[PDB]
Amino acid sequence: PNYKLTYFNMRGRAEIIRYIFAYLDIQYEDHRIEQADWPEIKSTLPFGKIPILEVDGLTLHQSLAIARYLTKNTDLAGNTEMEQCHVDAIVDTLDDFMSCFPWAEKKQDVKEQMFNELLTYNAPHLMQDLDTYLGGREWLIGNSVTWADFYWEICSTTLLVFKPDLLDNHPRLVTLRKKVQAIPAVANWIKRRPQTKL
Amino acid sequence: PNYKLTYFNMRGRAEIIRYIFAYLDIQYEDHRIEQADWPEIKSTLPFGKIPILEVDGLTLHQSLAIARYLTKNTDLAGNTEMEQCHVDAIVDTLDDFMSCFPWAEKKQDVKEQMFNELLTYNAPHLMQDLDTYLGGREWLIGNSVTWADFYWEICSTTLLVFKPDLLDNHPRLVTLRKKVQAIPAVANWIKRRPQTKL
Ligand SMILES: N[C@@H](CCC(=O)N[C@@H](CS)C(=O)NCC(=O)O)C(=O)O
Ligand SMILES: N[C@@H](CCC(=O)N[C@@H](CS)C(=O)NCC(=O)O)C(=O)O
Ligand SMILES: O=[N+]([O-])c1ccc(-c2cc[nH]n2)cc1
Repeated sequence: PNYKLTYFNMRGRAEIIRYIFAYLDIQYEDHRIEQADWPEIKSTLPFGKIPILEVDGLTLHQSLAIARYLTKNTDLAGNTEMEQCHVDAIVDTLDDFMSCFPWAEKKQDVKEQMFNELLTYNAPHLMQDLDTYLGGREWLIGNSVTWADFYWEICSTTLLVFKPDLLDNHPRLVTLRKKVQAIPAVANWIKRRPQTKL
Repeated sequence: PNYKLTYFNMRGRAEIIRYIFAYLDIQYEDHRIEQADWPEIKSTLPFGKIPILEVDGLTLHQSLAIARYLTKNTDLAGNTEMEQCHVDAIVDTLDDFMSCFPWAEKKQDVKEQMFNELLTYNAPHLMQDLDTYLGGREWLIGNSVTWADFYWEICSTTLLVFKPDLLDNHPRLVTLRKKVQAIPAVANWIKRRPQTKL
């Protein structure tokens, strides 16, 4: 199929889709827009938000809805309906936390203060929950990589930009990040992707 | 399997799971806890949030992850891979909006203000988006009911508690709620369920 991904020049909410395409060896057009192109694109969209994915001309929206759709019938989704449930739940837990951050806050001091509170209290709590959920296992769910591990690596990459020592007491979570990054298709993608802060 | 759902005594985030059990005619224990006993149960949970669904000796978490699991390979899932994506995307759009509400805000004045703002300034646009998206179809996705229709009915019910006039300019959206409420299994549940505000 002919896939076209639209988002800003940023990892952000589209990166999970980008990892999935890379891993599954699926070709797509990685369309990145500048704000000036947005108002016009936005007006054409039923829900006015990005990312969107156009599949043979038909437009899909909601990044995680799209990610799940792409992993359909692949090992990345989870090996059973039960494992798929754990995969979806871990993804949701991570998304719930990332949504706490005031990404669009215009008062720089308020943004800094909120980021700091979230990274001092909430983040370490979640890291301990994640660390114990993973235990000494290889991947978050089951015995092979799933898009939940991808989402962990992606979310943590963003959190580390703001609190570099966040995983300093969580070597098992660091090890999970390294295992995802070392998957050849992922390693390749990380090397060639546009470099952006977020 | 033996199902035990744990949540507060309210529709809230567990209601979608309750409609799914009803529709699929699956018996389950509808466990509802009092606030005072929550801190104790929270301490034993891998991620400290509810609802949770215990299936056999397994605990599951994240309401939508559970809803997705229970509807997989049932007539409540989309009819094609792409329809499944649209089902997930409409649910996520509704969820994104409902999760913006500060349900756990202890400062009453701050809470009411945020509620009023979201209901007055944001809710009408979501209604516009959903109305346009539905167009003239019978259901949100495809030619038959999906759990996205259930979620729409559930979310709108709560929104109408706070803003009764929300659907005055959207008869097609009122018609959809009525269609969902007309489904025998759903009608039966709406009639017999504990009648709570939220
Ligand atoms: N949960 C949705 C969120 C969509 C969303 O909030 N997108 C943002 C960009 S990260 C957006 O388009 N907001 C700016 C705007 O629409 O004007 C998803 O993952 O796709
Ligand atoms: N995204 C999660 C949200 C779960 C959630 O935030 N539940 C609330 C109750 S509505 C909760 O457990 N909060 C009480 C607490 O965290 O102490 C889901 O859909 O299940
Ligand atoms: O009254 N509540 O406490 C409450 C909490 C959450 C929701 C919710 C979140 C996403 N969908 N529905 C609805 C009601």
